[PDB]
Amino acid sequence: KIAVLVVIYDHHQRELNQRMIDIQHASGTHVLCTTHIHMDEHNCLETIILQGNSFEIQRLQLEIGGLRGVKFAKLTKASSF
Amino acid sequence: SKIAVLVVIYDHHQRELNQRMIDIQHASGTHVLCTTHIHMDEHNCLETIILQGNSFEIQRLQLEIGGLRGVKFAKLTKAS
Amino acid sequence: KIAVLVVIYDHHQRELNQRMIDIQHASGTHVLCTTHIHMDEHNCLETIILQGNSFEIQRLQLEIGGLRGVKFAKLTKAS
Amino acid sequence: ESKIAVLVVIYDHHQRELNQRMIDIQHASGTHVLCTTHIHMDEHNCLETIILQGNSFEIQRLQLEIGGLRGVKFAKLTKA
Ligand code: NI
Ligand code: NI
Ligand code: NI
Ligand code: NI
Repeated sequence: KIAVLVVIYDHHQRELNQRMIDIQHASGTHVLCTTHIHMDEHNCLETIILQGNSFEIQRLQLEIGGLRGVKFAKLTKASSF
Repeated sequence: SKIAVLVVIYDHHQRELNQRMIDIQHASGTHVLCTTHIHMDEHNCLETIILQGNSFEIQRLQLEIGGLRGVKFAKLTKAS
Repeated sequence: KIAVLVVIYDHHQRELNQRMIDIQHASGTHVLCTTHIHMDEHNCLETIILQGNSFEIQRLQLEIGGLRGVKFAKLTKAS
Repeated sequence: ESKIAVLVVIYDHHQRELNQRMIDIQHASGTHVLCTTHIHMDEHNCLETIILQGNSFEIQRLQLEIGGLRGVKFAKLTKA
C-alpha cells in the first residue's frame, strides 16, 4: 500500500538524478510522483510518493539510499482503515 | 532552522479541515516550503508538506495537525 | 491524454484550496498530483498534472479558473 | 524585475546525458529553479513541471535551450 520516501542527496554529484530516475522506472513499485526542492547550495530534498508491496518498497529504499551522494533516505508507510 | 517533511492523509470532505491546516501552518511559524497532494480516492488525500523552522515549532505542527477531526494519518520526518 | 494546469491563486482567499481539491476529486479527469509553492506573501502557484479527454480537461480548467481568488489558470496539453 | 514561470517538459530518460544536461543548462541559466515535480509516465517518458524564477529573457532562453535537446519530446513555457 501507499508510502513516501524522503531523500536528501548531494546536488554536486553528477548523474545521480539520472540514476534515481532510472531506478524508479525500473522499480516494481508504482511511483506516482516525485518533488524536489533546493535545500541549500549543496543539498537537495526529494520526496517520492509510491504505491506497492512492502518488499518492493523496502528494496527501492535500499537501492536509492545505496547511491553515492544520497545522504539520507527515510521511509513513511501507511496501510488502512 | 531545520527542514522536515510532514506526510498527512485526510478526508477532504471534513469541511473546515483543509482551511484549518492552512491556518495552523501560517500560525505555526514554520514556513511551508512547498507541498504535493495526491487524491487517493473519494475520501482520502495524501499531502507531503515540505517545511522549515525551529525543531520545536515542527514538533508542534505535527502535534496540532495529527489530532484534527478528518486527519487519518500524520508522520513527521526530520532532516538531521 | 496528458496535461498540466498551471494555476495562480490568492492565498488570502479562504476555503479556496478546499474548493479546488473538491473539484478535482469530482472531475472525470484523473488528477495524478498537484504541487503548490508560495510565490510571494499574497500569491500561490499550483501545478496540476492530470490525464483525460479534452472535454473533461477543458471543463476542469473553466471550473477552477471560475473560482473566486483564482487569478489565472493556463493549460498545457500533449498527445 | 524577476518574474516566475513553469516549464513543462516531456522527455525520454533513456537518452543518457539528457537529464544531467538539463541540470547543467538550468544552473548556467541564471534562472533559479524554485522546485520541480516529475511524473514517470512510462518506460520511456517523463513529465517534469519545473517552477522557476528569473528575468524574462533568461526564462525565454531556458525554453529555447531545453526544447531543442536530443531526447526532449515536448517543452512549453508558462509565464506568470
Ligand atoms: Ni501560506
Ligand atoms: Ni485530494
Ligand atoms: Ni540545482
Ligand atoms: Ni521518470
